[PDB]
Amino acid sequence: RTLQGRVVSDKMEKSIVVAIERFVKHPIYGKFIKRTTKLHVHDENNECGIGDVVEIRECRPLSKTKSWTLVRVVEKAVL
Amino acid sequence: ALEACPQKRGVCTRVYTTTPKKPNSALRKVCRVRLTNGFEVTSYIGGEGHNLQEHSVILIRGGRVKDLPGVRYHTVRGALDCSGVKDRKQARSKYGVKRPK
Amino acid sequence: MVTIRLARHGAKKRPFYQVVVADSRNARNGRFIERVGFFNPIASEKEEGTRLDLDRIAHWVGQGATISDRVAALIKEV
Amino acid sequence: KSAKKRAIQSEKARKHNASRRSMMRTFIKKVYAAIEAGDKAAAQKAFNEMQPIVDRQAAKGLIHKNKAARHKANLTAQINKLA
RNA sequence: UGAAGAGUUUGAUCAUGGCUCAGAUUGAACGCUGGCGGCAGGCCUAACACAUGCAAGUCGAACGGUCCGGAAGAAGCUUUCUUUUGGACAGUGGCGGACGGGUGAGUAAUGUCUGGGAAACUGCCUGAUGGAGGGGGAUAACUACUGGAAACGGUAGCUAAUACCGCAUAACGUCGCAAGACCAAAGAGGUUUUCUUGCCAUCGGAUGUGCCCAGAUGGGAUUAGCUAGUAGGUGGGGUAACGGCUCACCUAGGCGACGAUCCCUAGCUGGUCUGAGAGGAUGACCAGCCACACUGGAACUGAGACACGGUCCAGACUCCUACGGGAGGCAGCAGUGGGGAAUAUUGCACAAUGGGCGCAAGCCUGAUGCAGCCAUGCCGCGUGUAUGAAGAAGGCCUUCGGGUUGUAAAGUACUUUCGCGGGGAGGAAGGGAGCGACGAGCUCAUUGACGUUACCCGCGAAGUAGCACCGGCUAACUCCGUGCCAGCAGCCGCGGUAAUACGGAGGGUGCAAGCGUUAAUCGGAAUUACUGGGCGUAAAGCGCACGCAGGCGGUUUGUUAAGUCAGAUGUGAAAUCCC
Repeated sequence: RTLQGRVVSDKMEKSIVVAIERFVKHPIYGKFIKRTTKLHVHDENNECGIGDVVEIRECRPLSKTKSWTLVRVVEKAVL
Repeated sequence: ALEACPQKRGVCTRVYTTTPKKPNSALRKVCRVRLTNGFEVTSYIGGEGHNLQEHSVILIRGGRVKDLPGVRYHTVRGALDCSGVKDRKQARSKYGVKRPK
Repeated sequence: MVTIRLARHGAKKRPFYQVVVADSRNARNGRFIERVGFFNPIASEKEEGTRLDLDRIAHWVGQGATISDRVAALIKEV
Repeated sequence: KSAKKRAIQSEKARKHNASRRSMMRTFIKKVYAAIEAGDKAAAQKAFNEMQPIVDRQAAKGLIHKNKAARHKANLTAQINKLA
């Protein structure tokens, strides 16, 4: 699965957290609601930095919290 | 009724008499009953005569007496120690009174 | 073990068995895999006593599906 | 039949596999010890007495497949190192 | 094709607002009233305590004895005794008990519901490939002796297997490097040189599962900051397998108003009922899943139970006892007692269907198939049905003229109950035997209800009946008695000499054992209103400014297109909702 998000942190090594956001309708009201999720993607080449909106795909669970890996960087920077 | 049960037993504490409200005047027979529910409420005693003592132990139905403010329950005559009315020619379905031969 | 037996729709004055291929574990009248035909002991409802549909069962037969003793008789009758 | 027969065998059964793994961790350590010391000959020779025994335990319900192959890989991985 | 509420706050009116009434359902009942027949259904209260019986065995084509039965011998007869053989009990050996059946306490959690993913497994069964050479060892039964009241136990001696172990062949498989070395396996039975049953190793199929993930899953913040393995990394340990799951070291984070944590409640779901729909409530019968069997905890053996008739430890109870020491626990079936308003035969039986084991024969199976008790409910008949005199009696009502009940209120016949006699169903045929290789197939026979109900045919007597209510809502009237007197009442009220609401009587309505009554669930309420609403005076705008997050936001172009929309496909748990 390909997910789009932002790099809200690049503190850890080879591990970058991507804040993916989506828009879904309320099961009752129906009005759109904003919901995000943090995913620890792998980045061995430490290429992606904070503010980078990259793509995320499902890969072999590098760890318990990391089951995704960096694919391609959409833009350059948007802190 | 607490458990929302149709009927509830209880041991009488005292079989005294009470007087109606402003629009009426009489000696209505009542009795404080300690239902197994854990509550001590007062119930009215239908009929022209009963045989309830201190250790009566009678099943409660549930009915408010417009005359006696508080008596929100009625006694079910014909069950337990509560002997049904005697010579009851009419209301036998109530008060519990077997049809004479 | 996938077996091919009869599914009794059995009702007060209404005996009808459904030769179906289902797992041996499942109940006699439980969820079946696929029906291959039917059986009417009295054959009163319809003139067509049974409809084995050979080609159908011919597939399960060899796939690992075993037929009971009773059903085998009806099946053999084709 | 005798529900006790299956009880005594199970107990004595564990008593067997218990001794088998003993020889395992006993010689496996011997090989590692030899390798650590540097003795090549005595080591490998002691390694050829741990490989079979662990494989034989796999023949029965002693060590089984997986866990058996594991020990073989680890042992041979600890001998080619310190050596 | 889908939507009509009413009563009660005023002296009167409108508005607001709460309560209340008839509806459907519930593994019930009490009060008084009983005939029958089909179908269906039964402790919803103490997981309270339990007498008694039952709830898993089956194999001699595994092996020695005992019990039961048959046949043939040594004998003139008897005693005694020998051989062969059938079944099975005791023992030894194999398989099964984690399937089925019961209950719902506990449980908010991927436990469940819905769709996916993979770091997996799967006895028996099915398809395909290959193989089964030689050898060694052990413990019972049995025999002898001893201890104990018993349970039961100690010692000595003999002995076999598809019981255990060592070596080869390698179809293969495993491991390092990279593109090398190592490791398997028990027969038996016969229509015995031909098959049958079974085994060893590998791949696949079938089926059943372990684990992970997105979304969804009640009430309260008068429950808010919480957390130390607690969050992440490396290595190791551990498991069938991922994972701090566990350990060492390092880093120091992780989570929270999209409300964690804590507390309360409840098996969940599919569904059930209700409603125009939405939605609400519920989830009892049946089906799936989960959890639990004296209370609590834990582990082993195994494909699978952490396992009711398996085991270990702690605690309480009951029973047995020469008190030394043992035997159990029906929230399994029936049943007992207690409790309660209250819910049943400690009945009959296996042929059918289905299930376990066996090649088969056959055995086991209160799973189940039926009967009994109780109108608890529903369907064709509670107090009657049909017939019947311009109607002389009795009960009922009455303006006292009359009218009504009109088998007569008598009888008679009945739908035709009940009861008796006969036949006797499956809405299912085999087991066995004959033909065929006791295989397929074909043929035939026995056995009927469940160790006799239903239904059919015949005979045949009319063969009970009561309660509630009659002011209004509630359909159904006056006289008499009493007299704010006694009493009635869900609400509005009624009764002080004409009271249809008091007690009685005549009459009438309802029920046609139901109807009333009591209790419980849903909507009407557009009274939280998303569809359906309001805030000057009726309940209701923050005192103001400003400002964070958030919501909303002018115009033009391009890329992406995540949301959104469309086609196809997979799943759409099953069941149901809807038709």
